[PDB]
Amino acid sequence: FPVFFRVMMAQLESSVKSIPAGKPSDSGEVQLEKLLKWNIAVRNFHILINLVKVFDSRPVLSICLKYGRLFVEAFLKLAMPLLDHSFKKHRDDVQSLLKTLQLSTRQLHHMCGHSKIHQDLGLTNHVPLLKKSLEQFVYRVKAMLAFNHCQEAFWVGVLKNRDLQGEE
Amino acid sequence: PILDALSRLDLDAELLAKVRQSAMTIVPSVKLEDLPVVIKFILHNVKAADAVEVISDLRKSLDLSSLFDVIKLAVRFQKDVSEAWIKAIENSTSVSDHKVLDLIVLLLIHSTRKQTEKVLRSKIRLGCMPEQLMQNAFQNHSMVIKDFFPSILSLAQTFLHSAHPAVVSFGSCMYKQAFAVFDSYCQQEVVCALVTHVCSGNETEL
Amino acid sequence: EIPPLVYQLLLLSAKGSKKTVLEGIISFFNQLDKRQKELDQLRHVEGTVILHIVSAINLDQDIGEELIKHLKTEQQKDPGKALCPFSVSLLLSTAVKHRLQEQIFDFLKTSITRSCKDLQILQASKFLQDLCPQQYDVTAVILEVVKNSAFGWDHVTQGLVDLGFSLMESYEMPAQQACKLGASILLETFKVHEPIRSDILEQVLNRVLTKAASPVSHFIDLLSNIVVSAPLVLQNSSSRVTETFDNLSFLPIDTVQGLLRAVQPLLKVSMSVRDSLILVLQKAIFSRQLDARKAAVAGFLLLLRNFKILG
Amino acid sequence: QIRQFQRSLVNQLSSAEDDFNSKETQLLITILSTLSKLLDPGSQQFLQFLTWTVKICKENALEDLSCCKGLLTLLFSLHVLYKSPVSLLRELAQDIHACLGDIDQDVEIESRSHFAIVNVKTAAPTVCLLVLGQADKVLEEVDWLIKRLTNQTQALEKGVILQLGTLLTVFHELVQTALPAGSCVDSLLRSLSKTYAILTSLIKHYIQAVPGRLEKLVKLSGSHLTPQCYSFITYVQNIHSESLSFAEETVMAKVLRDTKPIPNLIFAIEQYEKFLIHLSKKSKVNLMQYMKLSTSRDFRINASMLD
DNA sequence: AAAAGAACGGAACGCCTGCTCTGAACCTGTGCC
Repeated sequence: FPVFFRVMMAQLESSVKSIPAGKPSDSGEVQLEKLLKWNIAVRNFHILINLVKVFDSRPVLSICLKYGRLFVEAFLKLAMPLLDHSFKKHRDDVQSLLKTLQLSTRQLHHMCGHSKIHQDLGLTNHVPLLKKSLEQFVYRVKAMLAFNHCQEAFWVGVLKNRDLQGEE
Repeated sequence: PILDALSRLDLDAELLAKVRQSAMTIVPSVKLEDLPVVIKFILHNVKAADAVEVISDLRKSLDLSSLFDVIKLAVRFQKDVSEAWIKAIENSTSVSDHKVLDLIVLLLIHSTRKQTEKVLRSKIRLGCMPEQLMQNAFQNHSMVIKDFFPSILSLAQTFLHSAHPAVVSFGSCMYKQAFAVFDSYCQQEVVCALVTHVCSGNETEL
Repeated sequence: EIPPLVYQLLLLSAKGSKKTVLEGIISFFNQLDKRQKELDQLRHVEGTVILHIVSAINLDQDIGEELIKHLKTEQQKDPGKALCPFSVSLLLSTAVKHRLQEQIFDFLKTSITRSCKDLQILQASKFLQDLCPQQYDVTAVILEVVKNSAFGWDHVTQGLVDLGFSLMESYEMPAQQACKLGASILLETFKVHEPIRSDILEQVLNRVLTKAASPVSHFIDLLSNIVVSAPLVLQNSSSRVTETFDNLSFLPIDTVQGLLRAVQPLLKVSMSVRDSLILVLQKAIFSRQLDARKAAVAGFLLLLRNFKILG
Repeated sequence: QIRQFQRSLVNQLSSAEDDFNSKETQLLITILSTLSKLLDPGSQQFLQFLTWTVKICKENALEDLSCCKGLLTLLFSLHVLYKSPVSLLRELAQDIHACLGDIDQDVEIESRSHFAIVNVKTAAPTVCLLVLGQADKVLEEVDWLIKRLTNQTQALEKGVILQLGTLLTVFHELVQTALPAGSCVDSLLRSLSKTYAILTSLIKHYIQAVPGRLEKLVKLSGSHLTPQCYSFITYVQNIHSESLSFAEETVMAKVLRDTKPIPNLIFAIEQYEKFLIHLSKKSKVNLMQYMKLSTSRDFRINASMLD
């Protein structure tokens, strides 16, 4: 299973990065054709990170750490510059997409906590950059909401630290 | 004579641009013993940062024609003339295939610029500056070796350590061309440096 | 006695190992110099042994490659130590061998830059001095090297002049300290190394008119110091008084004034130089342009006081 | 000559604000600094001048902007080549903490006006930028010896942990306060990122070499710095949201800058943590009992608020 | 068993901005003019 999982995340991230970047509202309804792609990509990422929950293998955790960090970095670099303009015409779609992405990225914090709890050297090799990227995503979301004058709605909150499919 | 006279003086700033443009227009028509005269006369006169495009156009115009080391002396007269020329050639050679005078002036700037290999290491490592062009330049433009001897020690020695196969191929071609020079002292120094590299250096270099 | 014995030991090291024997003989020379400081025959013996070892290293350059790594490791461990006069003399001697001298010079430049930065840090904060009293000064040892190798050595003078030539350009704060150190060592070797005086003067004159665009204030300062130390050096360096006016009227940043003031005794004791400058004066003053005619009139005004008004 | 000038300053400083002439007072301070460069390094007047100025600084109140900044610049130039000022910075941190309310918003402090130079009107970067500049310099020179540190080495490590340990208490004092929302918030996070990095290279050095003194520093580091820092991060959310309301009533640029140091604060925490994990296994000691799990935050888009 | 190998994991100097401190006569308000 682990090699299957590693190559699956590799190809998913490569496809995600292969998406076009965010033009400054240089397209009308093309953004619609370039929005649901991120929806299905985030759904696939959610399915994979759920697949993590069953297989606690150390290589699986390592590859998931690395490529979840890579995927969230790619999302920040590409999707949101497009997503800010699509927020005007499209509201429910981007909100649901952010809901799914936030659902996905929730477990990365828990499993980083698990990594540092178990003193896994290979696992602790990747925690800092992943945590920094997650914080960057958290604050970029606020940036985009404030850009579209929705700064009132955004709100940060501490995430309850948990183990894998557990609590505390 | 009139170009030399006007370059010897300083005219109005507005009139400088039009006479300069007349200068590069007349540059191709200058004969073998006449074109260098206007070349140095305008190179000494031109001191404008906006003259980067002028330098690029002059390089394009003088590429076909290529003592005749007097242009090197004129460029040497300006101590810090590197920046405009290197930027112009970097903009040009990124699109243009190659130019003999481009390589010659790049070498001249290294030994004045002390900073010219950066484009050299870049364009050579990225699909440009074929070794055939450099070999033809060395065979025809004998003034390159006559310019100064540590050119080979300045370029080929660093080219041997380059990781890119194109870089080491260019360095080997430059060393082979430098061996072809008639300077007995220069040839002996180059051969001594070569045997030093063979005795001490990276195994690939040996 | 000692020279042949250490020559045999060096041959053994060539046959055997060189990791520790080199450092051992550096240490032996170090304590010998320390005990002799508070010795001309001993200094001649030192010259003979350094000549032997430098000839051996020149014959087999790759043998001395381990010296670079050994000294870098020692510098990483010892904070400024191991840069004894013997070690630096050996480093400069093989530099004249022309094999890999660029890397050795770069390592030396890094070491001296770190040394002057550390000296500034310690001077600007005593709190570090109390906890780090290991204040090692490369400048002190390199300046003492001038007196150490001033007893007719094989290549010490050549090594020192090459070191200073690299230093002056490396100077281009730490840059000011490097320039001051280079100028001081050049002045010391000019006042010490008698038989290289003419060669040094010719080389610096070639370099003095070597940076037209770049500032050469340090060049004119060092040239003035060496000329005032040895007024007749450039007299023995003749056929250059006329030559020095090749492109003098291009970049006057006070460089022309300094050059004139430094060479003024030569003009007042050299009529040919005065005649040549008079000839250049007609071209300078009659320049229709005004970009550089200021330097000409400034030089002429200084010359008016340069020549005496006796009568 | 300084004595002839001290009399004029104290007379001017003691006088009422009506006859102030702050331009002269600023000059009166700069001349002291420019004339304090060449005192005897071990002179008694060196100590005597220090004893007077700390008295004036702790007693008088240079309400003028540059007068407070200028005088504070002077005292450190003397108090660098003679000793370490972390005691003064700790003391000043108490006053600003007493000046305003704590981040917790449920704890009060007494007056504790140890220095009269700082007051409520001087809570601006007027002071909390200069001391952080010394905090920059204090750590700047620490890296130099640590790099050299990479027989007397026992004294070398003891001194660093004293300065760093005392400075660690300092940052704890500021990080519980409501810092002004200017660049002082930014600069505090810039040095906070810097501080953790220097914590590493000493530990990163000792990897190639256990002491409980190092552990006690880490125990203090976990107890007084980390949970407060993350709570201070939660404070910044409230400050920026309130501050961002002043948007004349393209804020993309301001929002990114106002939270740029925040992600790199986390990263500098874990890069130290990741190597501190590395040390614990190689050092055969469990160092994580004192510390706390690295907390993190999520967000939520208020769909109702968009209407 | 928890050892290598080398492909995986990782570091340094360079860049001009989008920065905030600084700047500037003003225009307002009100005891004075």
